[PDB]
Amino acid sequence: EGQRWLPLEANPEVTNQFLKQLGLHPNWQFVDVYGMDPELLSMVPRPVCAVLLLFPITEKYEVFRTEEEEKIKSQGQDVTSSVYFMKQTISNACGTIGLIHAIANNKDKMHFESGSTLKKFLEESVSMSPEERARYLENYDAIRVTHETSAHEGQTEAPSIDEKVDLHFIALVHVDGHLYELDGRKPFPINHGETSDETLLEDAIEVCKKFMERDPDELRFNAIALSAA
Amino acid sequence: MQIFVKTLTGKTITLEVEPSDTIENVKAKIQDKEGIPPDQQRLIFAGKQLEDGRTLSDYNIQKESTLHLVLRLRG
Ligand SMILES: *NC[C@H](*)CC(=O)OC
Ligand SMILES: [Mg+2]
Ligand SMILES: [Mg+2]
Ligand SMILES: [Mg+2]
Repeated sequence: EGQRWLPLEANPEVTNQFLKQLGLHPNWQFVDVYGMDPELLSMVPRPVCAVLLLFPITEKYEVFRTEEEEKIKSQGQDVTSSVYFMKQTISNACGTIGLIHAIANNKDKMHFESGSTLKKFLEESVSMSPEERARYLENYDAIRVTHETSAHEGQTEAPSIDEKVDLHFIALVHVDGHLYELDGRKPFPINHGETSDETLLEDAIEVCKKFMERDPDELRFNAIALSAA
Repeated sequence: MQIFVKTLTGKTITLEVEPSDTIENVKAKIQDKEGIPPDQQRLIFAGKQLEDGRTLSDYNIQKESTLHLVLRLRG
């Protein structure tokens, strides 16, 4: 529908408030990830059911994304039917899409308020295709409004809606024994190998490391973990 | 004295500071070295979030301590 939204801040306070407003109870809460070594990862509460990674969508990154897409289309990969994937068709909605991917793929572990708007979105879109889900989001006012409100929160001031954004959010989740990167800009989830309920954080961080070493001149990365509380 | 600030990517930024320096001052020093605006910075010491108004001494941050820097970026 051509709409443009504002980019969300990679901040647990912002994301946790967004989830609260969408009707999710707080026994799952995002937390910051301070580093990638065992000592810093040990500070992250367990279990962890999703990791949202903010990274730079630079020219170097796009070259890799293009290669990755062709490789997967030409060589194939496995993607279980259980995975909930939705496309991105709204500019700057990546934060909302990342949050939807994180909750949708862990829905049975969540505690929702009776009239939770996120629960409603997920129940109504459960059997829709990734494309239909994107169209549905384009018409789902409740999430559009909450995203807008959340976009104004944070340590930083929200930018103009027309300003260039070169940072993106993706979700890393564990579904049926594999680690999936869910990026609405891509044509499909990306299977990154095996993982488990207990090692999701560590395995997701190894993928984050890959993103970083591909763009050695960039420091603009942020990872938040959806942890039990 | 020197303290080290580590980013998520693992980069170590070395700063020359004083116990009396406020967190705000430390962030400004990080901006001068890395170009990262203070607003986008969230500093951590031993698992504790640091607030702009307090000083390194307040948090008992001594010589050669390592702080962790989280970036409040918008995606
Ligand atoms: N941070 C906004 C979502 C990512 C994006 O802009 O995709 C181009
Ligand atoms: Mg609620
Ligand atoms: Mg605990
Ligand atoms: Mg369920």
